[PDB]
Amino acid sequence: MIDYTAAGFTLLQGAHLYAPEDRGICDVLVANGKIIAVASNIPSDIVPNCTVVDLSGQILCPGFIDQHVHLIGGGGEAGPTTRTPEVALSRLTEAGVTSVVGLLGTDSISRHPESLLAKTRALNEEGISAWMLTGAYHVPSRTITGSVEKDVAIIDRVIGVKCAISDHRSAAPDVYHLANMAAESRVGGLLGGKPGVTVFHMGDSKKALQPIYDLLENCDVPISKLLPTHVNRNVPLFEQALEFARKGGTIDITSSIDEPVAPAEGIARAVQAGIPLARVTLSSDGNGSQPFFDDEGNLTHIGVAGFETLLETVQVLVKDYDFSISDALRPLTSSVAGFLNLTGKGEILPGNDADLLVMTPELRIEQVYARGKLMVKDGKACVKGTFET
Amino acid sequence: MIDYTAAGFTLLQGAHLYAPEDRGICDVLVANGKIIAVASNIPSDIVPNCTVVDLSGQILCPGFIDQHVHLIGGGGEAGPTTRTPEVALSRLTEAGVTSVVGLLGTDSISRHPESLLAKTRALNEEGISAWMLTGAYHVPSRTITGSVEKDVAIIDRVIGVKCAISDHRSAAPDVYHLANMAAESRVGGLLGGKPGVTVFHMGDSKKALQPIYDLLENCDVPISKLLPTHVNRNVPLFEQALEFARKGGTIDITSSIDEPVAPAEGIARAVQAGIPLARVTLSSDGNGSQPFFDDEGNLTHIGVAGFETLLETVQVLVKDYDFSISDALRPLTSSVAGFLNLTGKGEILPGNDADLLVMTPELRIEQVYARGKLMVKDGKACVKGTFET
Amino acid sequence: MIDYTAAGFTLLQGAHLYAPEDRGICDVLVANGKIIAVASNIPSDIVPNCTVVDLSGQILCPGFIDQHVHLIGGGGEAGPTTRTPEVALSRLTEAGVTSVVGLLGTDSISRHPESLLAKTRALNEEGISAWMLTGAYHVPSRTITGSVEKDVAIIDRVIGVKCAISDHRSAAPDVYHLANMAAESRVGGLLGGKPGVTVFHMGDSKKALQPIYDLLENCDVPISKLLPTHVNRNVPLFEQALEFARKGGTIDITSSIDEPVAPAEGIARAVQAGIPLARVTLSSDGNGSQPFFDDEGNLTHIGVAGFETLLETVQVLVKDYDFSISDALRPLTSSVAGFLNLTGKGEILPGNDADLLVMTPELRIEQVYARGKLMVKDGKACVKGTFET
Amino acid sequence: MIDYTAAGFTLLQGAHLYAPEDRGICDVLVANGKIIAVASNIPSDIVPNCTVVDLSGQILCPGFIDQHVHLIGGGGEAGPTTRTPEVALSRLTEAGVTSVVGLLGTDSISRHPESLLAKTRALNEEGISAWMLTGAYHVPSRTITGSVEKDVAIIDRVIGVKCAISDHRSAAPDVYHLANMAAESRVGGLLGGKPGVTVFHMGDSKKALQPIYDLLENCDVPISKLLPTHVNRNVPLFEQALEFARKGGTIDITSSIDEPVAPAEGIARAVQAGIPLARVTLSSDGNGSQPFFDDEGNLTHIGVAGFETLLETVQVLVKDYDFSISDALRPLTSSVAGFLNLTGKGEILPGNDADLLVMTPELRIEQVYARGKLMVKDGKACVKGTFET
Ligand SMILES: N[C@@H](CC(=O)O)C(=O)O
Ligand SMILES: N[C@@H](CC(=O)O)C(=O)O
Ligand SMILES: N[C@@H](CC(=O)O)C(=O)O
Ligand SMILES: N[C@@H](CC(=O)O)C(=O)O
Ligand SMILES: [Zn+2]
Ligand SMILES: [Zn+2]
Ligand SMILES: [Zn+2]
Ligand SMILES: [Zn+2]
Ligand SMILES: [Zn+2]
Ligand SMILES: [Zn+2]
Ligand SMILES: [Zn+2]
Ligand SMILES: [Zn+2]
Repeated sequence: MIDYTAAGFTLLQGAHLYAPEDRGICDVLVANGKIIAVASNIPSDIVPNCTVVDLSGQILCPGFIDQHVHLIGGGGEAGPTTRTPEVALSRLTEAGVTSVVGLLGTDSISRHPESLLAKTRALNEEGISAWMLTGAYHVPSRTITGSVEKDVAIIDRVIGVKCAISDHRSAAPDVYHLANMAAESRVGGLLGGKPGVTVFHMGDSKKALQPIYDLLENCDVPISKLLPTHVNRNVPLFEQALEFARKGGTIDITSSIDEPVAPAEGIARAVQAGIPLARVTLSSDGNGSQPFFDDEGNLTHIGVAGFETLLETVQVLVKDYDFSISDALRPLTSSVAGFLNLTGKGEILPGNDADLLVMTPELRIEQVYARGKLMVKDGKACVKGTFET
Repeated sequence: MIDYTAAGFTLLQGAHLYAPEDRGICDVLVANGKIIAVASNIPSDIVPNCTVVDLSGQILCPGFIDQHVHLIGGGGEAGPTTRTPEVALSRLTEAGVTSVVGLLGTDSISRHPESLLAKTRALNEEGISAWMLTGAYHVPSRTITGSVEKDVAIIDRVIGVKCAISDHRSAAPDVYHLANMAAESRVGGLLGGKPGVTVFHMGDSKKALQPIYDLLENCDVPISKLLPTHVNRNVPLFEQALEFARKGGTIDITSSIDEPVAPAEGIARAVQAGIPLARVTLSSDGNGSQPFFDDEGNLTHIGVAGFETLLETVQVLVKDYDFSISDALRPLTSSVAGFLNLTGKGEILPGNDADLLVMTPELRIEQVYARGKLMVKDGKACVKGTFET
Repeated sequence: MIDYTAAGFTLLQGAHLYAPEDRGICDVLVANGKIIAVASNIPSDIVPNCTVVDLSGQILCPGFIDQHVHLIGGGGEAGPTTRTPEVALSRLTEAGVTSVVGLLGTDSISRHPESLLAKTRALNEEGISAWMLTGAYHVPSRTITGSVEKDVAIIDRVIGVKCAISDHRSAAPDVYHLANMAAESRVGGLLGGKPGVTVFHMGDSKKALQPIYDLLENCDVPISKLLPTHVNRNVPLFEQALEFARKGGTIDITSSIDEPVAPAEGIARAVQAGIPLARVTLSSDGNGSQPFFDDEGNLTHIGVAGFETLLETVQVLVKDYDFSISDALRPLTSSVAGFLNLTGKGEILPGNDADLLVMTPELRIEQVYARGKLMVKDGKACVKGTFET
Repeated sequence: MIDYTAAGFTLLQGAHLYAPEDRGICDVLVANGKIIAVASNIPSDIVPNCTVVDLSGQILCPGFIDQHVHLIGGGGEAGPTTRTPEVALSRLTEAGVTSVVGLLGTDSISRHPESLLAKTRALNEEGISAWMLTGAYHVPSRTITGSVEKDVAIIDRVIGVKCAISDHRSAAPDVYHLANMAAESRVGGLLGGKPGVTVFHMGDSKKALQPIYDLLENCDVPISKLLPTHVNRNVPLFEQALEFARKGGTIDITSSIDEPVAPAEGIARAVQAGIPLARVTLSSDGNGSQPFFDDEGNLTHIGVAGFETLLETVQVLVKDYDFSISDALRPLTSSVAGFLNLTGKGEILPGNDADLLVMTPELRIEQVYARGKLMVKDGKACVKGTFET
């Protein structure tokens, strides 16, 4: 016998594949964590030491990419006890997440980019794929190297910058500050080969997207680099978002937000609005707090987001909204990889990474592969974080 | 015998001299790298140990001054592989260039002024004349001493500052920032005895020269110190440039730009426009990248500029545009030396530096003298950079 | 027809394999840039779309790891005209180099770690494997993030720090300074998963290795993290190096140094002195200058190192010294990978990266694979750096 | 009539020339500020538009290099009223000084290197040759760019660094501090093409040269880069200076110090001690104060140094000591140019700069040429600084 085990040959057989594109019943061959073949009827013997998997009667689709996650924990709006814990690997995989983008939020005093960066690396080490955004709510941005432009250019895992606008928790940034920060991210991205995006956490202020427009008049950053998130938090806001996307911008809907615009609802409206799913993304905001402010900007209620709403959103869309499974997945798969330029992610194509989900026809997660590795079986993590308990 | 070789007496005989002014058939005597005499019929014996050169049937003219060169290399817009290599001496001389001004571009993270400065000095050491601009696209400027005003005042080779406006790769500078930076360069120039110019890399933004005008309203810097470059990159832009020059400004046309306004074309239009050649300069942008952005600010194509377009431009002008050789040379000779106040350069006058070109009547380079030294013979570098291979 | 091309299946058939360990005539199967199987007689049909290569008659071995190259150039010891040029991809590959460690030297004023960092990524992007050392001759170290520890911990390509001792070009560091730096490097390595080494450039001072010894008594940094290079520069130095390795240290021999101790000669004595090859490495110092200094510390002669000395050394060892091919390889392969912990490098094993050299039985390089990609064919690069001409 | 005036042809006829080497009665031909020929009997008609000068009866020699002047003023040791005034051009020239090295002293609070730097350029601009030393008594050094190494490497006029030891006015530097600084200077010189020296101001402390020796053992800086000045300030000091030169060091004698060892007397003993004149220099310390301190370190008397002591010393040497004129000159010429590597200075050779002194046979200065320009006529300056009155 000759040993060919180093290749990790895996053949996933008989599933109804959504690439996301519906490819009907198709096969997928994997080696060294990469998809090396996609076709109907692949020879179970085509390669030595192959692990064959019968997925007949099952759905096969790309892993989710969650671009809004408080990896190291977040919160703190109601003081120190409200600091949320760090994210555990198993909570992501089990939710279908195989690629994630970490960021900071309100607190950047007890929360640091260097911490966020080490955690990002831990996750890659443990099997999934992770990147981060530098900055936080605070503007100017608190960086690792002292320059937003520098952080994006030279820190491998940094792909852009985060900020807070139209929020009672913002730093009251002016347009110069915003423009310069976005322009730096843009430039850093070209030098480092990163998307160089600027993510705007939106609050409830009446000004809504104004600041974005102003920015656009005060710089030459492409609209394709600006990403407003939580767009469903309020009506008027959601509405402007739709125009923004119509003008070519992309928009990020938060699945952990149920009122006033539900996630599935929002997506559907965007389409009806004539916006292409490619310019619509869905993110969780997992591990952040769900702070609720009153009339006088006083906190009242505070909770913590999880990742289940992701799948739930997809299910809904299909179930109650006439969406095709294909269509329903885009906002968590190719639209994201497409916006962030995540090479090798969000699509099942030869040459892409083996980040795959195995589900039941009714859309329930059964298996999860990360870079070709089995992470979840029977809806249960079989691979956990070094200290997961 | 007495040895008078230290003087390096050279007598260039019988050429049709363009000073650039047409001086018909005239002689040029050189000593210690300086032009010591210009007259018809100089006695081949007037001085001991004289090297006599018969240039009969040939054209003699001043060396080009290229004020836009990425000496240390540039690029990087499409990531690290796109970083261009440093400039080799021979590539300049062979192209007729004897004086050059180095600068930085988009990247000032992997690119540094101290590097640019050491390279500048190397070139002077090897025989040609070189200066640099401090700063880069980024505003505020990244300097050597920490102050634009300081760099221009105290670093001998620095003659001004560079910046990027109306470009999707700019740093989103505001007017205060621009004004202050130009005002600093202005002041530093008076203290250090430098032109103290401010060079503006122009992009494709609709705002075009606006920022310049605004600046002008927000400071008392003389229009003669502001230099917009790449003016031929787009029509509307080119058009505003013409008014700008009409208002007394000088403009820099980029020879490496063929569309939408060709170099020769631009020059011709400026004249027809009633602008004096003295306020029109031509620069190469050699060794920089030729990045091409799409609709959404996405790169598509990327190349690297060389120096041949310089001469080619001159040839064209004469050839296809009814320009006099004299006139055709100005934009690469006296207009430049005149704008930057390069003393001893751009004109063949007693007391000036022996920076001369020998060409065929059809305008082809045969010989090149830098500070009286033979650098190119028969269109071939006979003097190369320390590591040129 | 099913496409399986994504896999990059390549089978290297019937060469005499030195892993470096002599494996006699053995086959090598590659996929995705990985070595997936090594064994005698592999079925050319074992995998689809395979590219079969007949190496019968030839030698196959691991690609070289050169841990001492001035990637972006060096020199400057005699003025700006002496700054050497960056390294070209093809230069490396053609010399059998598939893995490299970039560093800085004397000049850390016109040279910057950020530049080095970028160049290193470009090389990875182009096809080979590259890392770097932070710091330079100067002590205290000039870093990217402002701290040696921080640089080693957080910048992905940084594996340790560089410095100079016992040289008329040193910073006159004291012991505290040395110790701290190495400590920092040590610790950053733990945090970042890097070797955390400290490389000492050795000069021609009489104090020789003292500083390393003192250091040892002034800190708890393992002797296994300390690397003295250019050991062959002088006799008395060479000799202490020997004892140093004897104490468990590892020494680095410079192949570009002929006198007094030539490379092959240095390795022979190591062995004679009873030193295990594992503790002996060979590196080029390619692209650095060859500055020769007088009695009064005055430069005289200055040259520029290449990579041919590496293969040359191997040849000589085998040819004039009676070293086994296997043993001759070690210092450029397993030994290096061994010291730097370059996982997946230095040996031909399943799971390892497909960095392979194909040579004639007379030790001539014919082909070169970097991460399984054909880089050199018939002793010539079919893969060039973006700007090679 | 052809104009050849640009050349500045001047022929110095029939003087007894000391290059300093006795060349007997020899002619000197100048052009462009350069010495183009030296020989007996040069044809007054050898070159056009020549200015012929009859030096028959006179002595011609090289202009003095004073490497120790407080160009911008000094003093301050007894309050602000004691700050001396800047140096006036004419003051220098009249004293035979054509080349100068400016520096700072005790006070580095009201005095700045930037000021010094500017003053140095003004002098070059006005007609002579000037350089400076960075630092001052204070250690660590107060620099322009923030680093000694950086200043020596990148500021064109900076040739090294200054400091003070064994003085009640010192900064109490320790050895590390000293060593580092000199190292820095050393290295910056290599990079910038400068001598890279370190000049030690000697005080009247009993420790005398110790610090220099310690230093020597704590670094690899060549003894040839270290200059102790004011050696004649005290006996015991003088005496170690002697051995110091004996070891290969070069010592600097202050002409403005009469007791205990007078200048001429210091030079005589050097020679007596068998020291080669090449290792002995003379400098004025012009414009510095003459602060006399008590027993309790209290100031008593305070005065201001001039430049007449230089010529005076020469005179005395010849006149009361039996030194050859030739030998008497050395310490102010070839020796200095020699130590500082002032190319084109200190000797009368073709190719050298035309910095010449014309004296009476009794050693009286009549004329002075700086870079071939007549600066002094009939012992008086016909060329004055911009603000002299
Ligand atoms: N509340 C979140 C911030 C956000 O969700 O925008 C946090 O943890 O900082
Ligand atoms: N693309 C150029 C910048 C410019 O040409 O404006 C560079 O090399 O940075
Ligand atoms: N001469 C080399 C230094 C060395 O080999 O460390 C350089 O480029 O700096
Ligand atoms: N007294 C002088 C100092 C010295 O001579 O070094 C001064 O002006 O500071
Ligand atoms: Zn938010
Ligand atoms: Zn959030
Ligand atoms: Zn530009
Ligand atoms: Zn440019
Ligand atoms: Zn070295
Ligand atoms: Zn080296
Ligand atoms: Zn002193
Ligand atoms: Zn003094």
